[PDB]
Amino acid sequence: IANQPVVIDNGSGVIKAGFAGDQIPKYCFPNYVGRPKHVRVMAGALEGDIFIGPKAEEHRGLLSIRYPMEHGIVKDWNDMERIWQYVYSKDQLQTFSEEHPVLLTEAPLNPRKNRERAAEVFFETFNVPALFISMQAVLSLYATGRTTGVVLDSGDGVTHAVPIYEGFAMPHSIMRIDIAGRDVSRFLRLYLRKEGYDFHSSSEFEIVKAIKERACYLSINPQKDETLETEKAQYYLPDGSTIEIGPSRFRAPELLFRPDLIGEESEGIHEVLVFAIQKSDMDLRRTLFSNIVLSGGSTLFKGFGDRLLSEVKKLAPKDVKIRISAPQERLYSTWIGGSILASLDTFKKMWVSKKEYEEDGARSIHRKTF
Amino acid sequence: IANQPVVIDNGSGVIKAGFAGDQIPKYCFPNYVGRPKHVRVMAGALEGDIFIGPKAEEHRGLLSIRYPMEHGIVKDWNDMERIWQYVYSKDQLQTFSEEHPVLLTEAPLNPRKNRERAAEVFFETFNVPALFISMQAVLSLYATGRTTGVVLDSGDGVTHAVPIYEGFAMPHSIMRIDIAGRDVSRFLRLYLRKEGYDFHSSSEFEIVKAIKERACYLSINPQKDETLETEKAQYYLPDGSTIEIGPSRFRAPELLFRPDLIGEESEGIHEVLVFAIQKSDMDLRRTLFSNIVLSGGSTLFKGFGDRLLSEVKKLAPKDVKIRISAPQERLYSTWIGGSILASLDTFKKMWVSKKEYEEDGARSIHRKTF
Amino acid sequence: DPKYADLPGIARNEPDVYETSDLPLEELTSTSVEHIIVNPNAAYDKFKDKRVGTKGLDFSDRIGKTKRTGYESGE
Amino acid sequence: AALVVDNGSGMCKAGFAGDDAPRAVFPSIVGRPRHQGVMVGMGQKDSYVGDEAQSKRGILTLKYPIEHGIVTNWDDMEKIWHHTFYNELRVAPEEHPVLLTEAPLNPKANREKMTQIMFETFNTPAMYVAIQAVLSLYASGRTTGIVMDSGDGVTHTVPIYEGYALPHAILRLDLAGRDLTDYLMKILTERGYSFTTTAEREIVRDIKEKLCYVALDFEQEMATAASSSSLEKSYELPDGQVITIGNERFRCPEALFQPSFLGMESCGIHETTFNSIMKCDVDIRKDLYANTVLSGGTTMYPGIADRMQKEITALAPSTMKIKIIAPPERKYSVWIGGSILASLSTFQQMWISKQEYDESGPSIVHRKCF
Ligand SMILES: Nc1ncnc2c1ncn2[C@@H]1O[C@H](COP(=O)(O)OP(=O)(O)OP(=O)(O)O)[C@@H](O)[C@H]1O
Ligand SMILES: Nc1ncnc2c1ncn2[C@@H]1O[C@H](COP(=O)(O)OP(=O)(O)O)[C@@H](O)[C@H]1O
Ligand SMILES: Nc1ncnc2c1ncn2[C@@H]1O[C@H](COP(=O)(O)OP(=O)(O)O)[C@@H](O)[C@H]1O
Repeated sequence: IANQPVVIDNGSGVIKAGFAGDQIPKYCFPNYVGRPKHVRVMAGALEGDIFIGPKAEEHRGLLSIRYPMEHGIVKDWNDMERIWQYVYSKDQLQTFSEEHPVLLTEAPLNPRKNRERAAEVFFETFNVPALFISMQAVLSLYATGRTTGVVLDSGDGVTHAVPIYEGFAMPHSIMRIDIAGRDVSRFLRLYLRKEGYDFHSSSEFEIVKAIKERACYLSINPQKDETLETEKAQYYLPDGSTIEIGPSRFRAPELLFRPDLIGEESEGIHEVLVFAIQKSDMDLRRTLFSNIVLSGGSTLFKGFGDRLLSEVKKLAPKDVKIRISAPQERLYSTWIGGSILASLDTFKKMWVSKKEYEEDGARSIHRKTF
Repeated sequence: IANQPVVIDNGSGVIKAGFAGDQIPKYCFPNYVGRPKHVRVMAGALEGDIFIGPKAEEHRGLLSIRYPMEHGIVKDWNDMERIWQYVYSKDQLQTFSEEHPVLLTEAPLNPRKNRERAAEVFFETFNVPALFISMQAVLSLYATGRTTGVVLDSGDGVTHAVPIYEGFAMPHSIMRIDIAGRDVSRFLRLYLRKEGYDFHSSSEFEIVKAIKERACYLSINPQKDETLETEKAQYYLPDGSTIEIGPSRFRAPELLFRPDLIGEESEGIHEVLVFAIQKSDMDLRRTLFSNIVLSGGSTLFKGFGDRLLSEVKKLAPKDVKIRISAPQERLYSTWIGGSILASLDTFKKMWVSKKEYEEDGARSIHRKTF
Repeated sequence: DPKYADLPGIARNEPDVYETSDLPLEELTSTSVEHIIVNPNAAYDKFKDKRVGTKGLDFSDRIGKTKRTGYESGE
Repeated sequence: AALVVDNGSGMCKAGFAGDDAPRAVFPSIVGRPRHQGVMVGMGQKDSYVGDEAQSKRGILTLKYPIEHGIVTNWDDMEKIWHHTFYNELRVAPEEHPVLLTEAPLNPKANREKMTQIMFETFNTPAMYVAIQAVLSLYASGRTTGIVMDSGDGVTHTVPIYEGYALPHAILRLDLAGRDLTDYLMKILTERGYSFTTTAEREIVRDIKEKLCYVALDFEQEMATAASSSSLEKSYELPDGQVITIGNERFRCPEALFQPSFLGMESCGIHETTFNSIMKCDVDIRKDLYANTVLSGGTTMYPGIADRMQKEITALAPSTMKIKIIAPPERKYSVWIGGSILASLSTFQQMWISKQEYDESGPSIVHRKCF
């Protein structure tokens, strides 16, 4: 169509959206559906019963938090349809879901049926003229202007490292473990339960997320600081109650580097990056160690980069210039790269036209997406 | 059939009534049945043995008063039928019961037998074409014209807090203590016996109620009034004598805040509001402390709001804004809001017609109003 | 306003509002990473004239040729 | 010569090692009388503990010291322990090592203050704190299986395969017997029987222990109870008063399977066990579905294994052998297991000696608990 496409950063924590060709996503709202758990009695109360966006955040106590995307995989198609309609409604974009192309981000190595049913929604419920599902790493490289680099991101629920050497993504070195922000938050909830401060409501888990995002520093020395004793700084709840955090503030974000804590054998973030670099070729790992690009909100902890340097220096060979290059608008890097990709003249050649999907279907989707 | 709806605001102490739209209930009187002391054998005395309101207040030392409602539960249904008939009689409304819609009030957590028997009366004796047994907190919110708020009403027998957040009533956050004005008067009589005067009759107990309503102040520190000597403000009895009350005027309203001093187990008014807020969600307490709605006649003590502010400051966390909204129409906020709610156009779906009640019966009431 | 005269218990000198005094990031500045300022204009000007040829490509698990390399041409 | 004390949020099952049934079986309740200015004369105690407070319950205020497995008042718990040691077993704790049972996922402060009290106050030589589910599995005569313990304040599930625990697949739910008591109290108030004070809570829990059973098909049983009336049984209070309960019998333990009746926003006990099984390894789920062990006093409801088996059967796959193990001695499973453990020839190295507490302190419990 002779209009501008929509770049939807379909993340698991914050489903960022906006029109292509912009510079900052104008509509950033969390990825959850809010349904009231109480019973309305007094007239003139709120209606709709399905709160999404700032309405759910403004009134958390009324509704029950339910996430539709668990570890990057859509688990509630009805909730994702409602969130997508919420994006196309007058409260978020006011346009039509049948007069603009859609740039839908997606984590790598996801199941095939997610892509299939996602395009089924966008081409059957919504009748979009063109849909192009894409990786998050390529988009981050698009936004950073680089072409090389290993994109090590960590969103709310999926951590992965996709090495790319001048636009040639190696589809076998891609590592991906489902241990990120939401799971770290859940582990933090467990730690807080061990401390004495319990939180069990769904509308209270986001308060736990706020505690995760405010005072959680990653220590350089894990066991050396584990055997010590901190000063136990406090935190202020929205209720006004004061909570002493204790050792959970540094023992909870270590899950990204020790997935054994949650009780699941896998690799840490540093092992994900190092194995993603070592699964590549000999003549490419020097540039990839010198070109590491971060992304994702779970990489914003205090001391995350320092601990990555320590771990990588422990694993990478000696005398190799390691360079971690993270951006400043880390939470919006994927969306900015989506804006740059969708604002290109060549973007019309790489999507999936509606007629193409009507002619073939799933095969065309898998044929045009990575 | 349709006419002007009547808001029969019941209650343990003062049954109030009046048509919708009216901002003042023109027919208010204390809720009781008057019968003479000596059993009648002939005429020449208080004939008919049935006095209510003005004719009940016509004579005091010649009547035995029997309350029909205790703690919001109707014990004598015949007496309530006679009081409702008195409302429909030649002295209170002079209207027809089978023509006007009738709104009804009830305290929360009441037994189902009360509602079933009340509808049996209002659909068999007085065949009212529209009956909606509403609550007693939601109505105060309609009167104040406020969405949020913690309604803390205090009638003659029940004090209950129901924190309603924007039309959503949380049923599990309801605290209900069976202590109020009638028990305040009973323990006031108990303290008056320590002063020197004694009362031993129901009408004499209403004289004690008049003593309570004229002078009963709540100091922030009752021990300061205990150490000092009060000036013993006199009170001209209705019989013609005078009584120097003394310290019992302030020792009696301590019941609602410290019922453990007498020997009864409860939490108190301040703890009813505090525990009602604490049972709510973590994200709503900051707004529920700043939205406190008072109601009922027992909240009419000198210094009630100041002592309630001090006790809430003791229990609630620090730096939390509290706004105990004390309206002027507290004795009629339930009736005023009932008139506002009954005057609405959406209110048509709330009631139940006579035929609709005859369809099922009890289940029809409980299904349509809840 | 006229609810004072017509009703007995509606008292005056009532402070309607009992209240209290209404009393009145650092993670990007690390020495490990190299913070990069994202500029969509510079990146858009960089990738302004770079075409992508999608003539007969595949990404699925179809094994007919030897290898499979999508996005062949350009400008 | 070891002491096995099972301190739950309700009863306090205590006795000697090697014994089959415990000696001390009493409700862990403390109670101060109604403090009034009047006197008593001819002596009485200051705080009745155990059956003393259970028989003199007409005037004292029942205050449990443990709320949801958390010792909320160490002085009251110290009084119960002193009463147990020097009055129910009639033996000083210095000549014997003790064995305490705590709930899993218990806040560390309880697990440490318990040790501090057992060493500094009673001068005990050795104390070990074991998880109640582990002991229930010991008493069930199996080394493989999942324990669905349910106390009055806590309810948890712990899977143990071949003697090894899974500390990450352990769930915990606060929806236990005391919450059921509160729910039954509220619905009995709804049927017209106000059980307000704490002294009435023992009567309503007695009703729960005597006439409450688990319905198989709750909707069908509820429809037949609303249709017929043969299910309505009678019960006598301590007074000559007699009551009748129709729905309450089967609707009281329905909260265990449906936590939405209490607004918990959680999963029922059946799906809690299901999720605890699913969080384990995929190769050992057959044994867990076969060796499902119930324990605690809240599983003593008549006809509960059928409900658990039906619900798990509906949840677990069709090719699984769903088997529920419910021994008639499951009310003392934790104590029996404590007896077995304390009398083992290997357990002597598993203690915590006095000098170990003298050297390390309260932090040795976490390295020696489990
Ligand atoms: N026959 C019965 N039917 C239903 N519930 C019962 C029955 N007998 C006892 N109960 C309930 O079981 C609970 C007994 O708790 P329990 O025996 O589990 O001790 P506890 O203090 O919870 O410690 P633990 O969980 O370690 O045993 C009480 O709340 C009681 O209400
Ligand atoms: N300062 C912080 N410390 C730790 N975690 C954070 C911080 N800021 C954001 N997060 C986490 O990062 C997540 C957002 O990451 P993001 O890459 O946006 O996920 P998605 O791509 O799914 O939206 C949030 O779930 C939040 O928990
Ligand atoms: N000015 C007052 N001072 C003291 N007590 C009062 C005052 N006004 C009313 N009361 C008490 O409050 C009761 C009236 O409260 P109300 O809300 O009308 O009760 P109900 O809702 O049961 O009719 C009376 O029984 C009386 O004991």
